[PDB]
Amino acid sequence: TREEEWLDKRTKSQEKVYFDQEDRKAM
Amino acid sequence: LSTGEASVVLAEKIKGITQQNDITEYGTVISIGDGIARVFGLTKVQAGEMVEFKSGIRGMALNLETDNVGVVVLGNDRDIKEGDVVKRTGAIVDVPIGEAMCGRVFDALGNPIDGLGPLKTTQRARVEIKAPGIIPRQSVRQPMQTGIKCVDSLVPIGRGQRELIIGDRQTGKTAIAIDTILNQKEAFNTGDVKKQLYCIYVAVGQKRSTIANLVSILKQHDCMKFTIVVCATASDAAPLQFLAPYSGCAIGEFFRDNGKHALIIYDDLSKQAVAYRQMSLLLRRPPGREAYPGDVFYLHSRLLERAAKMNDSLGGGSLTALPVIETQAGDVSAYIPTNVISITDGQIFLETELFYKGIRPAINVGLSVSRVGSAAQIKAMKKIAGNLKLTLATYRELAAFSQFGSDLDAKTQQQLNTGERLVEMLKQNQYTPMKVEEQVCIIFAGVKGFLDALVTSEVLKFEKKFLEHVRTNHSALLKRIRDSGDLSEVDTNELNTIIPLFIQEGGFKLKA
Amino acid sequence: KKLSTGEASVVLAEKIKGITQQNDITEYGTVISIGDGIARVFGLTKVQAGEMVEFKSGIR
Amino acid sequence: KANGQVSQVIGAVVDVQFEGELPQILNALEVQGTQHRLVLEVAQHLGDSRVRTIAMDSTEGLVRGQPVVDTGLPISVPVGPGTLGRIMNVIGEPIDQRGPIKAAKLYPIHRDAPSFTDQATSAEILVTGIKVVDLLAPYARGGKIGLFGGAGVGKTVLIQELINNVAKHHGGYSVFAGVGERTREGNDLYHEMMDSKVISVKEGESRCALIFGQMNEPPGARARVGLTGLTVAEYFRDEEGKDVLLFVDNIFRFTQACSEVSALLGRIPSAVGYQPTLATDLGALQERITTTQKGSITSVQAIYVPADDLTDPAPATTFAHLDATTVLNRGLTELGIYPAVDPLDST
Amino acid sequence: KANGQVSQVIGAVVDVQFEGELPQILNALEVQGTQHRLVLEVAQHLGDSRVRTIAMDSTEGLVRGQPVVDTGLPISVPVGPGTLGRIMNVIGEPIDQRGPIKAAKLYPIHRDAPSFTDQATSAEILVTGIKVVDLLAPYARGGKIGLFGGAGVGKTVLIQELINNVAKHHGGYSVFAGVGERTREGNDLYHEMMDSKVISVKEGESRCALIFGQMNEPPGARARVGLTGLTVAEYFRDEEGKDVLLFVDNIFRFTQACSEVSALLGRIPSAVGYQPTLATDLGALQERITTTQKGSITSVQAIYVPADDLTDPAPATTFAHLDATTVLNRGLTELGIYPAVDPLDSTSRMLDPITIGEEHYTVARGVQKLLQDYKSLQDIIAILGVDDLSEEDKLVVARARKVQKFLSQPFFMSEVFSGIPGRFVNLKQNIASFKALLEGAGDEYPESCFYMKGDLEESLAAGRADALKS
Amino acid sequence: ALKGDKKAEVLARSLDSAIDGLSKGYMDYQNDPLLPLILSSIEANVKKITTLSA
Amino acid sequence: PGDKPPAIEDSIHGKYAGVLFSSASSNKSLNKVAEDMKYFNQLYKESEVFKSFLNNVSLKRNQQRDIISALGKTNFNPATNNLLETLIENKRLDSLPKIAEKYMDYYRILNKQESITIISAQELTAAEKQKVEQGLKKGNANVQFTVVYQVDPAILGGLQMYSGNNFLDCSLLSRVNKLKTEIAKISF
Amino acid sequence: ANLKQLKIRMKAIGSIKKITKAMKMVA
Ligand SMILES: Nc1ncnc2c1ncn2[C@@H]1O[C@H](COP(=O)(O)OP(=O)(O)OP(=O)(O)O)[C@@H](O)[C@H]1O
Ligand SMILES: Nc1ncnc2c1ncn2[C@@H]1O[C@H](COP(=O)(O)OP(=O)(O)O)[C@@H](O)[C@H]1O
Ligand SMILES: Nc1ncnc2c1ncn2[C@@H]1O[C@H](COP(=O)(O)OP(=O)(O)O)[C@@H](O)[C@H]1O
Ligand SMILES: [Mg+2]
Ligand SMILES: [Mg+2]
Ligand SMILES: [Mg+2]
Repeated sequence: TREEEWLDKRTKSQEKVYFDQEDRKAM
Repeated sequence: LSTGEASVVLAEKIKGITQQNDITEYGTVISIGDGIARVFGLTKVQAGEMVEFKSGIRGMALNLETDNVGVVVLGNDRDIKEGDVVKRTGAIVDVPIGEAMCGRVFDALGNPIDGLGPLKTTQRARVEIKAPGIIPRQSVRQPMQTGIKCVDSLVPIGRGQRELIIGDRQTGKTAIAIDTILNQKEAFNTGDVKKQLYCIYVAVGQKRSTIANLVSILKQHDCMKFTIVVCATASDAAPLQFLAPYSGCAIGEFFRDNGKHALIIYDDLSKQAVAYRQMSLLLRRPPGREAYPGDVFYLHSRLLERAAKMNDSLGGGSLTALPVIETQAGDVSAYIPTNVISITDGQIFLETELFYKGIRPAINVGLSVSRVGSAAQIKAMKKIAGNLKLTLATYRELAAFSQFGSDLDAKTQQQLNTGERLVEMLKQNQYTPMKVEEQVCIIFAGVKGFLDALVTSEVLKFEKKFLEHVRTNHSALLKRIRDSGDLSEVDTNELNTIIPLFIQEGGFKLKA
Repeated sequence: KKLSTGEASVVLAEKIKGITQQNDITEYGTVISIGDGIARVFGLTKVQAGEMVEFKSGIR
Repeated sequence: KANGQVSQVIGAVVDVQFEGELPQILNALEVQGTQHRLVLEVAQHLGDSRVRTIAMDSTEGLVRGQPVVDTGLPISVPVGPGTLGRIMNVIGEPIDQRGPIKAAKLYPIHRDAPSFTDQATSAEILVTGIKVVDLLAPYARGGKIGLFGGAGVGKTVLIQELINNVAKHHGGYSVFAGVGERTREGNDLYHEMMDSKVISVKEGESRCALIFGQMNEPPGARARVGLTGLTVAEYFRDEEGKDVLLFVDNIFRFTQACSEVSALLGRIPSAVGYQPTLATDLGALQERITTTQKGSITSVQAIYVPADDLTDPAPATTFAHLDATTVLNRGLTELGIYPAVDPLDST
Repeated sequence: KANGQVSQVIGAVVDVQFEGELPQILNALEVQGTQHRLVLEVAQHLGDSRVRTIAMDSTEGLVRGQPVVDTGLPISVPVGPGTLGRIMNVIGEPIDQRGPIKAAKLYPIHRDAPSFTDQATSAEILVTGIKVVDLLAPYARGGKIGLFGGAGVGKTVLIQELINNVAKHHGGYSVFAGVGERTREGNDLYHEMMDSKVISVKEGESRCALIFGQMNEPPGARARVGLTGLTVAEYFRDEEGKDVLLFVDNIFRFTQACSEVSALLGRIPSAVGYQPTLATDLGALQERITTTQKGSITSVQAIYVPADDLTDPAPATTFAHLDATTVLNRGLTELGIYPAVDPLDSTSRMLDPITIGEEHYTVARGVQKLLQDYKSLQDIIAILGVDDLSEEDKLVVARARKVQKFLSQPFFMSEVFSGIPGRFVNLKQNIASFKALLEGAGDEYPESCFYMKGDLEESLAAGRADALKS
Repeated sequence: ALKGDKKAEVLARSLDSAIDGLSKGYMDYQNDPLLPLILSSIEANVKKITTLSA
Repeated sequence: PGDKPPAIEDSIHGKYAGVLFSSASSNKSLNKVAEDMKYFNQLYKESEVFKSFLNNVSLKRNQQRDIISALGKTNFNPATNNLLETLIENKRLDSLPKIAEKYMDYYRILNKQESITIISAQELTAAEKQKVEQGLKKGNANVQFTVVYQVDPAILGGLQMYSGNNFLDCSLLSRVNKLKTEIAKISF
Repeated sequence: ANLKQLKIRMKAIGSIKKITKAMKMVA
């Protein structure tokens, strides 16, 4: 029973995917 | 040596036996209960001094009061009665040490319980002795191979540090300790004294049936020849459970001061705190938080702080400690676990969820850490270990997006799959230690991404088949990695070329 | 009971001797124990609660 | 000779003043001049010829200074084939109104645990018929089993099922020990055992012994009733040598009983009020329940989780001594799943 | 001639029976007949010519009736340049095996703090080379500095960097008091200072003192060894107007050690088992560590947070005495950022627009507000994601991540772990670097380059290098 | 030796060696008959085995 | 002897016994108080009514003083009279017997005479015992002592002496065990 | 039962309910 970890992982996961694509365009 | 010459020396030795007896003060017990004996008189007695009762059982004088003396019964206190005689021996608690200790099973006091025969030893060291200073120590720069892939790769343990095996009940805490002892057996067979590691297992508050099963496994694998087992069962009095850790620790100092390498494994210390708490409460001492004594922190600190890497001036010996801690419900915020974590260098967190999800050894790499770091790993390991940590770090992040789904970038799918290969790679069965050189090859194929080709369910078996294929055909490669301890460029090209080749050779599910 | 802090050796010794000399028990007291910044003074009768007292050295 | 005299009576703890030759610890003392004979086990020597003891029966009616006789030996209960099919008391007295028990010898309930040399593995699975149990946490005959559960979760019903599936078909003898439970189950179990033909009045039958320490007994009785039944089991293990099924009802009462009397004995409370000797006292009782070269004892022990707090010291320390574990969850019962076994907690 | 004698021995507490002329409290008593020199500190007068003391060495081997000598003064330790570059014991014994310590005189470890009229407080920026520190929580030369960190968070390695960056090239002397920590770290630091030439065997050199109260020492010694190190710094302060750098290791062990014996001393346990005199015992030490007219002391003391619970009484009371605060967060370590300095919790008394330049104060708050806003977005981003956010919020999250990652700085002490050589960042380059990011100078380049960099220019150069590489 | 069959001298010698210790501050078994008795048996086996290297 | 009792203790009975011994031994007298306290011990155990009086705690101070005066105002050392008055003021009359006994212990420690007990399995012949006296005498040769005999040991032909608080083992049983253990640890 | 953990999980559910309630308004 750990929902705080669920939100934390969701935050890091989605942010990484979003900015990972932006890193390509930035380069 | 001729048989006649040895017999004469044997007879001459029996001739030279001295026995002197001096006046020893004795006192009467004012009261006796729960293993605590209040003694009248018996003055000029030293703290912690050994005393013997009428029946023949020993005792330790801990509380020296102006009125009486508080003594703890080191055994069964049924025969003790009011007014009985208590004779002081005049020597602090000690235990026998030497090489004959290997291959036997002793108790907290040091008596062998195997039933084979009496202990043939002449050296006895004090149980509690001041730890080494700052100068005698030395930087830890030698690896202590445990045989586990995840441990030897992510959490390297160097000879002379202190690693904490922390977890909940039935989380594989004992499984890790057994795998380490089994791995050191190979180094013992080969004539490499610089890598021999004597194993010491301290059992505190454990059912004898479990310890019996433990010893049988060692004999089964022939790993008991270099193992020492100290037993402090639940039926044993609390002082025995309190001294067994320090008792076995003194046995390790023998190999330490003699330039040798010894590995001591302290079982759950929470049981020691209960025995130490019980011993303190029955002495009418003021209790602290959670009913434990105030100096409970000094207990584990004094015990673990002795493990160190002696400098070359004293022989270069080392003593490695692997204390274990059992958590109630995975709560590491408790008092005892918090203290032990701050005392040791690194700690291995075991998770119950990972255990049931097939991740065995259930190791949480996110929290585990080691102060020595790459300073202990070999050249061929540091290079591959660094990239392994980064890859696993990203995989834990993308774990959430897997549920999100609905889309997956080309690279994310690779990183997601690549990490899955490593997790499936680090898994290891029970009683199956792996050689350091073999791990380098398998761990290498994982980070490079070759495991992404075959299906995950076939990665575990691929490990076995790959290693066997290497040992037979590619034997010179393993020798170079072992002797030199470095992964040269020539080995990389050869290894980098056979790993994709072998996957195509063997019959596997190539469809990712 | 266990013991009474007022049963010091100095005070009990005076009783056994039989000499009824307290050296102006009123307005004066003798320190019996000192610990953690709190010193218990025997005697010193007629002292009001929360009242200032002067020690031998001079501190209040 | 009545060398002892009641010094003070405090609940279940009674002190006795002797003139000389104090009894050893754990020795049994009998008070004189009181119906329903009271047995007192020596626990501590307070000094000045005063010894502190625990009462097995209600202490109401005792008078300070009443004489006390010293038996010189610990509580000795009858053991042998006579106890088979017979209900005994914490002090070995029969409470089934069946007559005197025919026992060859009387063994003391206080004995040291088997040594390290006399130990056997006996790694053989025990098929109980329950799929959830045999799948996740399969029981092995000759090993220790532990049933953890809260108030009204299915511990008793689970014990009854095992007795119906295992005890009946079992070949060797059996021993049932109840510690701090409702007497109704003891009566229903006894009559149910007779109806099933598992036990009968005819000599040579009833390969099972019954022991009861129901709640009606005061403190000290529920803490030593287990030793009484356990001694009956050790006899069959060593002397008879055949397999034994030692059914032990909720044992938390034992540890609780010690805590109920520890405060009276002058012991400092533990973290959450328990006695400081919980580990040692429980260990001496647990180390004796083990399989050896003479015989095997498959023990099914129930553990009551106080307030459903598995982190409590009493149940937590019990896990280390158990081989097979079956933790019962109340959440499953609410859903209607029976047996409410937690597969992720049943190790 | 010994007047006292041992009467009671339980654990680390030892009682002495005196015949006359009882020793004052805090006095040092010498027990005769012990294999090692044992010193007892008078703590309480129990009456009947009885005194309760705490043992500095292991009480094993003592005997009731053993004669005890009264020194007539508290524990006196050698002071002066002779202690520079040498390890010393709680009672002044040299445990470095380099011989006896030469001291012009002996000062007591117990003394009254300086008066209020002669406080002479002053604020002066201390360029420690760490950009995250010099920006958000600037340090003041001569003021206390607190490093709040949990178990295995990186506070020990951070102290080593401050020494490597601050201790060296310092005109004045430095003192290092390590209490309660493991001895392994002590040997490493000793060898480190020797290799780094901070300490040497040649006399007239080694402008740095080392004091160790590691775990191997028993209770009582770990609670007073800290006072020994302070006395050395006080000597270098009063006798010479030289700035002293006091590097104190984890101090929670001090309050912890007192609680280990507080029970046996007779005190009633506190809410969390600590001694009732926690505030007073800590206040007597903090008040003594301060700048005065004679000299100044820049004390860098670390506070161990057990179980990452900042509400514990011990650290809670310490916040009131500290000038600069550095709270370490465990979440950052999981992300890989080092030093894991919590930007929001960490504060500095020097963080005032009047004290420091307005530009420095502006850039500081600009980063704090940026990170605070990004934290609130984490909630909605978890369910909806960054895509569902507005263009305004996207830029906030974008720059916030780049600034957060840019805070990470590799130091020399972390090379063995990471493998990248340490780097030093100036205050001017630090403020200018973050000021540009707040304006969007680096919003174009990827956030990957703004990680473990010293200056913004280094990040831009790495960005261009990655382009030509692909 | 603990049994009969000429055990008298063993006890008689033990008494003599006992009073010697009592009269002195400590007790040493220089005159105990157990040690020479054991050595005699051991020396017999040594002589028996010590015949020649062959 | 320096008005310092043999030992110092914080116990209730120990505290009063020490102060009395020191105060008594201070001026001139120690035996006078010893006989006084000994009288209370004999009367405390012989007269039942006297025992209930001391144990009685609900009695008033003024009432206790009157009954004590009725017992006797003379033949008791002033230290004893002042001791009783102190107990009545501190309600410590119930602890009177323990104080009396404890006081005698200290006085018995000052006594030079000591009892030596010899433990032997075989019966000690008249001629043999005579030799034992010369050994014990020559051992000390500076203090008179009384010898006591007790023969019920488990050892055989062994001698074990108990002299007040010292123990010296001359038993043959100790010799047997020592050799059997060393012969086992030969480690040939 | 480790109040620190429970209070954190309560905070998480509070935010979820908040964001969950807000999404309904936009819905
Ligand atoms: N790596 C593993 N691989 C396969 N099986 C395992 C592994 N680890 C544990 N098991 C199984 O878990 C059970 C024992 O677990 P283990 O004793 O190793 O953990 P533990 O923490 O020491 O338990 P406890 O705290 O009760 O002593 C056994 O059933 C074992 O087969
Ligand atoms: N700058 C760093 N960068 C990355 N990892 C680090 C860094 N510093 C420490 N680690 C890790 O921190 C651990 C040491 O923690 P430590 O500073 O000793 O905490 P504590 O002060 O409580 O002892 C080491 O395992 C080390 O690998
Ligand atoms: N196998 C079962 N199947 C369905 N219902 C059950 C089952 N076992 C118990 N119930 C219900 O659970 C309740 C509690 O079971 P019980 O064993 O008596 O708990 P306790 O340990 O407190 O005695 C029973 O009264 C019974 O009504
Ligand atoms: Mg285990
Ligand atoms: Mg039930
Ligand atoms: Mg640290």
